Amino acid sequence: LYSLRPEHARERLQDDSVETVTSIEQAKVEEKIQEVFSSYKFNHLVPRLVLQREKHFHYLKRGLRQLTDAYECLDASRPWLCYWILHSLELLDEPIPQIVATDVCQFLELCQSPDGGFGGGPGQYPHLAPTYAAVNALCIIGTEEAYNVINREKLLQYLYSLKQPDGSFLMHVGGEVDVRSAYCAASVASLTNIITPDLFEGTAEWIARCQNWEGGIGGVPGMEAHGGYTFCGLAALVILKKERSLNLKSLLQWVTSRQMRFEGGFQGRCNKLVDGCYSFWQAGLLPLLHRALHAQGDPALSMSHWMFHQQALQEYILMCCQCPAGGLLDKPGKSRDFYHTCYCLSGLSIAQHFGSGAMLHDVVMGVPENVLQPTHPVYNIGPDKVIQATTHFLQKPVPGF
Amino acid sequence: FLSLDSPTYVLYRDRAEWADIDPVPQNDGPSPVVQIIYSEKFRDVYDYFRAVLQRDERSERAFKLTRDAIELNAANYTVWHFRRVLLRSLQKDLQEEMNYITAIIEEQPKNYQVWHHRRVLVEWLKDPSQELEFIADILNQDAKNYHAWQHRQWVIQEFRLWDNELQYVDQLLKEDVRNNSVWNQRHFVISNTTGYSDRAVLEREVQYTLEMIKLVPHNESAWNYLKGILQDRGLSRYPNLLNQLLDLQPSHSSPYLIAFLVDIYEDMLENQCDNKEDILNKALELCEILAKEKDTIRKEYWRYIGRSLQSK
Ligand SMILES: Cn1cncc1C[C@H](NCc1ccc(C#N)cc1)C(=O)N1CCC(C#N)=C(c2cccc3ccccc23)C1
Ligand SMILES: CC(C)CCC[C@@H](C)CCCC(C)C[C@@H](O)P(=O)(O)O
Ligand SMILES: [Zn+2]
Repeated sequence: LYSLRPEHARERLQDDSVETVTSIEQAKVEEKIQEVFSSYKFNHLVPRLVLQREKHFHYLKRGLRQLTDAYECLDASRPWLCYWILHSLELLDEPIPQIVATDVCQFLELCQSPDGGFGGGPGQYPHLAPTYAAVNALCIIGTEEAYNVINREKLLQYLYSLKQPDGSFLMHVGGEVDVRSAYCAASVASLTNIITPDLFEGTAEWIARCQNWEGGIGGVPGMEAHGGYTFCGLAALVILKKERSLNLKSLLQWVTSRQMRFEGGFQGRCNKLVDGCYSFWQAGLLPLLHRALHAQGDPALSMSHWMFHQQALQEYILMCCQCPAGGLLDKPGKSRDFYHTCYCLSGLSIAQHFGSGAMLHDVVMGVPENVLQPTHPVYNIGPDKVIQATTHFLQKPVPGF
Repeated sequence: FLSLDSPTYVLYRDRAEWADIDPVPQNDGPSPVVQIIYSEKFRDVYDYFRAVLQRDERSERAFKLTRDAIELNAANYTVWHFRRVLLRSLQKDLQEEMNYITAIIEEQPKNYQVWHHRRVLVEWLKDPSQELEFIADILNQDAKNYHAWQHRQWVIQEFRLWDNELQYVDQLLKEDVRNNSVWNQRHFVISNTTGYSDRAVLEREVQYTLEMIKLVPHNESAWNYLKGILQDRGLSRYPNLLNQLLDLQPSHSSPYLIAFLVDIYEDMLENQCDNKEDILNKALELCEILAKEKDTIRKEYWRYIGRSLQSK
């Protein structure tokens, strides 16, 4: 394993003897991770990376039905719980019962607002985060019924209701503004085919203002480059077919710098710590950046791998981010939840599967049963569900008015 | 009026001043999914919220209840919305509300609704007078709260409060020179006040940054900053650069020195230079060292820079 090797131990943190609150914390994670790595040596077994797929399936399978009061804090993010669960199952190639899928469809219908969009639960004001989630969920199911839950004529109204003169959108009426709104709108509008000619007017330009001196993208112009926001920005531009509104060179140097030499996983910001959910928000930016670069006819691009260590990211996740009882997590010690479960898995899948036209170099770490179904680097739903959804809505006219 | 934590806290259903109203329960449908098992307390406050809201009862008791609903789930943006409506309608003392949101943010500094709510109040009041001091207190508990820095940039931008922020940045950079949020803030500030075109400023900056590098050579932020402030004019338009950096090869080396040199070389090539053939050889060797020995986590990127360095 790349990680359990002896030279990899030189990838340890160089403190410069000038220790700050950052060195300290980084060094702390490194030791907890080293332990995991050396887990094998100390116990005298041969290393066998395996994805506790059944344990994870039973966790997910239960949460799709009910959660403890510990989830009272995500009581306004219910369509998200459907999406995270229904996507983890989707990647674990697990089943979505023709009855459960319906309930999900029926529940989301209760979340949907008469003004268009979706709320965090029955009766909540529509918000773009839950809307993005609900739409992705409905597409993962992908049936006349699910698709039919989505009110396209109302969704455009809503999208237009949040639209800002400078190109940005609010997340909800009277709500905040940051790149998530741009990606959320772009993802749902494109999939459901409601993109009019002036819907995203000036949106690519605002998103490009979020790109700062680091090569990365921030929440709003002027802010620090952040992985979750950079994924929102890049993916939003890919949708709008305007990746080029950015300096892709520096964005590439920035994202690639986010992978932790010693841990293998990614960090959300320069000088922060590794975190399993970033296995998708940050690593997902390379496939996006492959297309982009190859699109402008780039020759130096690989035909088998992404511009990040696919091996190291799979070791990090498999070894360090898996919960014995099921579910995945931030890093060792952290508690398990459906968000990290959905994103550690999405990242594993990104790391295991490459593409480049007709090239297909999958890399599956450990037990070959560890390979996951594929996921689309823009929507983060199975590439087949994406294709199936867009075309189905494509036979509907854009709500012209 | 009555704490959710008070030992003598009573359910709304058990309340005398809340008997005219009928608690509207959540409708998750005959066959629930991702259904939360709320506590009797959580369900009680919210069944009452659904009702007051559903009635659009814009009352003082409704106001005091959003408070409990917010404490049970501060991330409930719908309740936060109805509360702002009550703030306008009931014509509430906003400064008094500034104090409320101040305490709530201290409790959940990573919540999106609380920061936004605070921004709305400051706008309503057109008063940024407490902001930099409040933010600094939050950044004192977590020097990298994204929401805190973002809110901060808004207060500075909107109210044009730029004068003492660079002094602040310097303070925090003294506390943790690896604080990328501060390096970013320093850029935000300078680039919006004087800019980096001013030779004296540019020099002062590169000097200071070459210092932090020749002090904590493996601290990436200083490197991405120095590169950031110069790369926007051409690293190759700075002859002395390659040298001073080359001087740090054995005294302050990290794969950052090597990567920066690979970046200079790239630009001395874009701009065409004598010895370019050797330059390209030196640069590709560095790309192989970084790729094979010096920084293998990104061997895919480093060999790709080797291959692009071929075509262009
Ligand atoms: C400490 N930590 C480590 N990883 C994440 C966090 C905290 C927090 N996540 C909130 C959260 C916790 C559990 C579940 C479940 N099940 C779901 C969400 C976090 O860091 N953020 C802050 C900013 C942010 C944003 N934007 C988050 C986010 C991103 C995408 C979708 C979301 C949907 C609902 C709530 C939060 C998010 C998460
Ligand atoms: C489509 C989406 C809603 C994407 C969200 C992506 C994110 C994970 C965004 C994270 C937001 C921020 C600012 C988080 C910070 O509090 P931190 O970096 O500490 O986690
Ligand atoms: Zn995380």
